[PDB]
Amino acid sequence: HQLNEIRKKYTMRKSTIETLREKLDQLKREARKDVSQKIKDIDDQIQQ
Amino acid sequence: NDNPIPKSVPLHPKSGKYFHNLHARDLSNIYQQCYKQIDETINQLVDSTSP
Repeated sequence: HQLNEIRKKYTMRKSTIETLREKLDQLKREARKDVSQKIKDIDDQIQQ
Repeated sequence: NDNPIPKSVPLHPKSGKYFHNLHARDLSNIYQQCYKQIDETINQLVDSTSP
């Protein structure tokens, strides 16, 4: 069971990298959305 | 004629002081400032717009 727990720790490391990948995906999505909104707002302010 | 108000009189030295004092308002500084402002506004506009 300790060896199985070590395999579970490896799977948990894979879960942590999956959590990292989902966090990177959400971070990139929020970052692109905010940067696009900010660029549009800055362009609108510059046009005004 | 009638009321003694002549249409015009010869210039006097006291009148000459006011004639010398009278001048057109000078706008050369204002025109230079307006030209500088419009030129700098054009320069700012050149890179202001998003590419």
